[PDB]
Amino acid sequence: ELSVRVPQLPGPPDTLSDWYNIPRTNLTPELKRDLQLLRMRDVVAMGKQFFKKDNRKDFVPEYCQVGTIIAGATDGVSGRLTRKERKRTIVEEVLSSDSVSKYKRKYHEIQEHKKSGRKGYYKKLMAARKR
Amino acid sequence: EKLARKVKAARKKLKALADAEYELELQQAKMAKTATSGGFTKSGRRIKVRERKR
Amino acid sequence: KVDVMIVHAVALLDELDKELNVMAMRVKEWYGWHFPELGKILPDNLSYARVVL
Amino acid sequence: TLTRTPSKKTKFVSIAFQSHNIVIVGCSNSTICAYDVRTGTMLRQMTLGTDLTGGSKNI
Amino acid sequence: DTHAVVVAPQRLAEIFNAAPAFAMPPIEDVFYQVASLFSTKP
Amino acid sequence: ERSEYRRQLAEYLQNRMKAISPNMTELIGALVGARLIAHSGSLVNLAKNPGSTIQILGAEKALFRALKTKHATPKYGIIYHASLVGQASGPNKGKIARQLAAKIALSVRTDAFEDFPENADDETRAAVGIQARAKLENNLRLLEGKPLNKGVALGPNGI
Amino acid sequence: AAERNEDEFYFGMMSRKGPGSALTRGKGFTGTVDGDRGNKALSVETVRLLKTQDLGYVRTMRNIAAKELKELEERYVLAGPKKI
Amino acid sequence: SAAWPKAEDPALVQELLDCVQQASHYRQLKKGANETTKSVNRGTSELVILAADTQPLSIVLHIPLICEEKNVPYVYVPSKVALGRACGVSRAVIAVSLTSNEASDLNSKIRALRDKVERLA
Amino acid sequence: TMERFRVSPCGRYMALVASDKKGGGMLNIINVGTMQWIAQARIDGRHGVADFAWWSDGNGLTIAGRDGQVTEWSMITRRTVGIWRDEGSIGGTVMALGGRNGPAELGGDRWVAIGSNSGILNVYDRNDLIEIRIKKYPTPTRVFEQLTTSISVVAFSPDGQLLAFGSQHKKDALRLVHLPSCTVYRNWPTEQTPLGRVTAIAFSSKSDVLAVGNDVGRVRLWEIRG
Amino acid sequence: SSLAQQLAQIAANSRSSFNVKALKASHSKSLIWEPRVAVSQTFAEIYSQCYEGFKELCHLDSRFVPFDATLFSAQSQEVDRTQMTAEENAALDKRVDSFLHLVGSRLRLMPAIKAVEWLIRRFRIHEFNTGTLLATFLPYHTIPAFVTLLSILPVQRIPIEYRFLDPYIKSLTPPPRAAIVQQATNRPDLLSAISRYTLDSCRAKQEYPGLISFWGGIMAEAVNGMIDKMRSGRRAIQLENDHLLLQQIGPVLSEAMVMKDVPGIQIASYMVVAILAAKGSLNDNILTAFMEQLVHGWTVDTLRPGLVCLTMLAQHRSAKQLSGRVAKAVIKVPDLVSSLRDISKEHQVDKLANGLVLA
Repeated sequence: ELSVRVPQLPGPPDTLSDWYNIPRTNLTPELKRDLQLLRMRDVVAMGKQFFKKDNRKDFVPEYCQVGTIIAGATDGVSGRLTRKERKRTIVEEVLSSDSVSKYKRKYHEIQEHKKSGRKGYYKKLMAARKR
Repeated sequence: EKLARKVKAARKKLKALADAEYELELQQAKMAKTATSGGFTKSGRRIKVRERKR
Repeated sequence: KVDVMIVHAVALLDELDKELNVMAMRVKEWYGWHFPELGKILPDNLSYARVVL
Repeated sequence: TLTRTPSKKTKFVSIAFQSHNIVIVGCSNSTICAYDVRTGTMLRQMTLGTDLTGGSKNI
Repeated sequence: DTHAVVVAPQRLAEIFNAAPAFAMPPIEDVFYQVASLFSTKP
Repeated sequence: ERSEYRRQLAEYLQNRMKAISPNMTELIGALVGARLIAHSGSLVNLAKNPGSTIQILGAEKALFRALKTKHATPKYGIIYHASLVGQASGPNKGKIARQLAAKIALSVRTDAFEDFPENADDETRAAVGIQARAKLENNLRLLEGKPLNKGVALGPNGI
Repeated sequence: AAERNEDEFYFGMMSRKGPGSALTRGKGFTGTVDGDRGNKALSVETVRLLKTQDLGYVRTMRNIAAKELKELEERYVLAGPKKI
Repeated sequence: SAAWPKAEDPALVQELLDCVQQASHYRQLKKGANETTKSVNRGTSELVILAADTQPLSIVLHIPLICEEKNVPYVYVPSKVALGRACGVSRAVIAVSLTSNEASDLNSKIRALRDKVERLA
Repeated sequence: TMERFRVSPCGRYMALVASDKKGGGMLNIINVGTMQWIAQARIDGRHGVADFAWWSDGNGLTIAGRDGQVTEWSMITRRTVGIWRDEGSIGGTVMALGGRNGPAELGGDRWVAIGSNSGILNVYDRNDLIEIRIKKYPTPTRVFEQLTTSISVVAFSPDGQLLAFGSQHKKDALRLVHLPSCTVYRNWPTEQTPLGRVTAIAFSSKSDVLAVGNDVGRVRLWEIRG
Repeated sequence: SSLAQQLAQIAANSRSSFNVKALKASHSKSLIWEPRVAVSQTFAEIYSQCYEGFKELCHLDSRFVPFDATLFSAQSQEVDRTQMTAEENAALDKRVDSFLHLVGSRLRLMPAIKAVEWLIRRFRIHEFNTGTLLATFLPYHTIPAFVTLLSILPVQRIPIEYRFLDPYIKSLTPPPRAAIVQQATNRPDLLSAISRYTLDSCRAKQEYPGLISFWGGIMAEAVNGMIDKMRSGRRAIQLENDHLLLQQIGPVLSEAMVMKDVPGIQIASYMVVAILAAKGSLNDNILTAFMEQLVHGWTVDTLRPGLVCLTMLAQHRSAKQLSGRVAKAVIKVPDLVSSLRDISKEHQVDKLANGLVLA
């Protein structure tokens, strides 16, 4: 009823009291990747959507949890992913979607226009000279 | 012929990884906390210490 | 002494613990409609079945 | 087979029997091996030196 | 003739370390176990 | 009735574990060796495996995670939910897990390969595991009662 | 560089290399002050830890390689004074 | 005894433990029962030696089944103190495993010694 | 050669080892005052004679040959009393024999010292060697793992109390043993005890003086005060 | 900072609290409950709970009625130790130590430690009688009550002998016997203080088996370690070290060799002097002197073990004869040759028998 107690005396908070225990986010590389994706989500929807310019110098929130969209009771015929469609990481999902062709084409384009005339062109001029 | 080429490459793979296993064991020897014989130095002297790990 | 009965019995232990707990939560929701404070105060499921009996 | 010599270079050259179950065999690599016949086991070995008569160091 | 007995202090302290201070064998039997560890009999 | 069925089922399995491996059940726990044989497939199967592998049964997903990325390697398996490791702390827990695994190997090979004249009692059948239990209990108490580290005790002037 | 003073004093000069000259540096000298590239003398105990980990990886790869090799050699046989 | 393919011949055992000393200087060698089992399960096993002097035999009577299933030579030699003290470990060894390499004079000796165990067989 | 030899304690018999190893050691017993061949003993081993010593009487003796085989041999029977194995020693290099109040039929000496090429020191009681029948596999009275390399020289005290032993490959491998407790003396020698790479160890006659000698040419002396 | 160190020495010597926070802190340092309630605890309900425990303890044992009169009263409510003069405090301290020796047996129980709680939270015993309280709970070095005592001691108040727990008071964990005894080895004065406590316990006849068993383990491994260093190899050094050792162990070993009322401490003294004989190469006169006091002091329940001790003593003796009164009391021994055969079944009594027949 009354016993001897235990003495147990041996930083910033870790689970936010005023948001129902959101733990401090572990820094894992795939999580970093997902965060980079969600910041750069503008260019992902290349051409068809635009986004609110979320602009901090950092991008990592201190508190976030990766989760799952569960179920649509009113609609699950096409708002439900197929078994093949389900992905572990959001980055692998947006990979496994379409249009990465158009991504690659834009990539070759921008790469060329930054390889406009900087050094390779000067070398080939130098060959046309020394010949 | 195709399967034979595949076996040749596979045996190369086995031999290389094996030599790697030998290298790792002998490294554990060379940096072990006590004296222990084994392998060569860079000059080719095959290491031999009759002293026993007590 | 043979092991086939052993492997089957331990598989039984695994699946029995599974469906045990799921029927535990199930009957908790079942009687909680008539009496939730039981699930609120007593969490132990065997005793829960005992008291709803 | 009771037992064979461990070496591949030993020839069994002379046989005798000290007891009913103890067999003594002189053998090419300067040995006389003593076996017991029951479980084919090896009691002992006797040795013979080099022939200090010169070469041919097998007795 | 005789001389002194060498013995492991590990043995001795373990002989006391089989149990806490209370809930022990009686003092005489403990003492007997001591002396028997300290016997110079063959 | 289901819960009572599980209860008598566990009592059954305790009787049967006492029957199958006296060293193992006297050492580590019947449900414990039940988990081990469950991963094993058979008792000869488990006695084929070396002791550190016994220590790393079950957690193989984490094992090959670590082995593929050169992470730190996971420290044990079902041995955690075994009892005898329960009383230690950290590094103590790890060391007792290793040595415990070595004796587990020895004891399970004993139980699966030592023949007995069938007028052989359970205690002379399990004396191996009892030896292991006593010796590892003394090992636990010594590793725990490692004396701490002293220091220069100061006065109020630091003196 | 025409208004340096020769007896400056810092603390960097207690913690960087110096440029110097061709005199002490050699063929390979611009007057850059180097730093690290990032890696240091990594002391022995951690190196042992590294070696054990690399050993584990290489052995397990030998495991998968040997299983694959035996399977392939078996299939090679099944593809392709003997009879008395 | 279950120790059937037994080599107690002193000439053979002395050649054997001499090769073991060679393996402990050349580090082609796995010492300890679990290490031997690791070697044979990983299939690097060229030859397996165990001593008869084990206090229980059944603690090491699990390997020759695996040696049978994996087609390797193995042999019993007398004393654990002998096996340890030739390995240069100064402890009781009850199981040693000597593995093959690509090319070695030690490899040649191992092939010779497995030929000798095959002769006893 | 004339390399190894031992003279009886009674000063009567000289045994010289042979340069013919070939499966087993052999050696010749010599009447010393006449300097003549009087006997020969030969044991079956692998590389011939490791070391050897008479008993306390000077009538029988002991061969240790490599692989650790020890053979007792009496003169009145002019044959080998028997064979046993130094336990687990893969190859011996040194042996010595001493003591009193042992088995008188085996020479009344109490202790046998065996030093093996691994570097372990096996010490036994000959009263425990008895079964005139012999334990083929005797048990160690005391086994000594306190030096790494092969022991170089070992020696008994005259009185039968002290046992000095050392290896020569290491710097100053020498420790000291009390009989019959058969343990080391944990307080000598220090690291800065100037022994040297030890080569020779002699007790005095009266067992008060220790003489040791390294491989450099510098012998040093100690008082053994009890 | 000279004057700073000097004022620090004074601040160590400070006892009664003189500013509000320090008052609150030493007021809240307690045993049973937590400090957050302890601060909003006042003496009254404290006196209630501890008096319930005290009546339970006085119902267990009769001998608590003197402190029922003097230390557990409605006036023992109000009396504050800090406000009276040194002789009053000395008498009070003696009353404390007497109660501690009275209470040391029934230690592991709730009403007794409630009494302990009254001792602290009224009489500041943790501050004023650190040594005797610390020794009297010291033999319980694996229980959480002792852990909590270690939690609420003041560090600069722990005795110089007792300052070994400092790693544990930095990190709360029950220290083990190896630590206490290692301090006993290379710290004689710990042994000195614990010897003094336990001999006071047997002199006030309040010895108890847990105490004496602890003290046996303590002295045995202690003097074992003491010889385990004291063997040096240098001749007069080992003689002189044995001298200093004997001077340290003298009073306690004599009081325990002839402690006539307490057979357990007789057995423990037998233990320590037996190890003193068999390990240490002591001189024959000192050995026979041990024999003589043991002869002087044994009883019949202690008879056979004391015979084992004399087997040790004469067996490690070097001369062949015994000195008189030893032979007198061995004639007084009832079952001599039967007991002697029983002990020589495992103990080699030959030198004892030889010295007997010579005498």
